[PDB]
Parts: sequence; structure tokens; C-alpha cells
Amino acid sequence: LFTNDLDHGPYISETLRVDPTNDRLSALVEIYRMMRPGEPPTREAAESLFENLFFSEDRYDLSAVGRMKFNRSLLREEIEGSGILSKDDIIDVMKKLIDIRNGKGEVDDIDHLGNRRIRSVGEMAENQFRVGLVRVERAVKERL
Amino acid sequence: YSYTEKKRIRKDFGKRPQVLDVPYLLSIQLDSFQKFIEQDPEGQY
Amino acid sequence: DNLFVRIDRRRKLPATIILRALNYTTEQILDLFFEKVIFEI
Repeated sequence: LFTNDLDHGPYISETLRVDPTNDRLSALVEIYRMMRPGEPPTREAAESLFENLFFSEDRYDLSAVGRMKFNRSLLREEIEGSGILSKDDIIDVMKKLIDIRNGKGEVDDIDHLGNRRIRSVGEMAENQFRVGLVRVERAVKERL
Repeated sequence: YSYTEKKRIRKDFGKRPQVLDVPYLLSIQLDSFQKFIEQDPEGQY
Repeated sequence: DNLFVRIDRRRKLPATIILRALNYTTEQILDLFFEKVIFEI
């Protein structure tokens, strides 16, 4: 591999050296340890928790404006897509963070009006209505 | 000149040509609520 | 200079674990995040 001290760096190799996990299952159980204050070393519950954390539509949602901003931030040309995080999205996020670390790029502006959005009455009413529908569906399923 | 304005015309000291009229001042709330309640075939809102 | 991951601002955790959870191997990770050169004798 290639290493430097000005334009490149061993950011990930050193992390691997400090990384205690060895395989996918160890990483999954470590994530489960971190999430749950209780630490039962199970097999399927950790995988289900990790899947529902970011890859479940019913529990995670990047809105259309969220997807558009995500695509524009990482220079990806296509604006539409899905509301679910992919592995490519995380890879691009870490790659861009490394590029910023390497001196190639700059940080965003917190108070820029291109980073702040307006939420009106209709959107909030829709959110509350969806919350009510979510509350109804559980009892519906139970009695069904 | 309209009927209401013709009874009392206010002398204007402005010197630059008006190009874009002042929009309806309550557009935001009504547009939001209409987007909330209007039928949507695409189902976006 | 090394990277961490914090989910729901709970606690620190090394950033390689999230790659490991997505069925990625160490050499695949290094291929992703590094560029290779060839040494021959």
C-alpha cells in the first residue's frame, strides 16, 4: 500500500491495528454490546438489530430532500433514489471524510440557508397523522 | 384607476419602475394546507 | 489519526467494525481505502 505524511496517511491501517474484532460475527456482537446495556451473546437478534437499525424501511427513512442533499453532498449526479442507507453511501461518507482530512476539501456551513429548511403546518399535520396511523396498525395486527 | 383608489389618490415620490407586483401575503399557509389535503395521484404529499 | 463510529451519540467505537459488519474482509477494506504498488525481484 501507499503511505505519506502530507497528502496521504495510514488512517485506516492504524484503526485496523487498534481494531479488536476479527470477523463479521465478532463485529456484530460488539455492536450489540454497545447498543444494549445488557450483554447476552446471541446469534440472530444481533443481526436483526443491525439490519433494522439502518436497512429497514419501517424504521429508517431518508426523505426525498434528504436523499437529494445526500447525493449533492457526495457529488453524486443522480438526485433521486431510495430512503435507505446503502453500504456504498457509508463508503463514500468515509472516503469524503478522509479526503477532507487529507486537505482536499472543506467543511460545510452550519448557518447557510442552503442547509436549513422550512417546515410548514401541512407537513407537521401529516407527520402527526402518520404517527396516529402507526399507533392504530399495531392493535389492528394484534386483533387480526 | 380603480373605484376605491379614485376617491383618494396618494401622491407617489418613487422614481423606479415597478416590475414585479407584491404577491399574496398569506400564500405560504394556504399552499401548505392545500398540499396537505389535496388529492395526490403520485402520492408524494 | 484513526477513525471511530458513534451511533446515536452513545459511545465511541472503532470505525473498522462497521465495515466488518457488512461482510467485508481486511484485504478488501485495504483495497477499498488504499492504493497498491507492485514489488518484484
